[PDB]
Amino acid sequence: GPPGPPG
Amino acid sequence: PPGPPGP
Amino acid sequence: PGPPGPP
Amino acid sequence: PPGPPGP
Amino acid sequence: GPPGPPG
Amino acid sequence: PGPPGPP
Repeated sequence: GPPGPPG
Repeated sequence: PPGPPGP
Repeated sequence: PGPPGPP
Repeated sequence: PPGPPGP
Repeated sequence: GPPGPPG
Repeated sequence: PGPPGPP
């Protein structure tokens, strides 16, 4: 899947 | 699925 | 799953 | 998430 | 995530 | 988490 959101 | 939030 | 997001 | 407040 | 606020 | 803010 795509990268996760910024922290 | 999308990856997890960053740190 | 995708990779973690950025900091 | 955003980082913590500075010192 | 982005930097935190000034202290 | 992001890094700490500045002093």
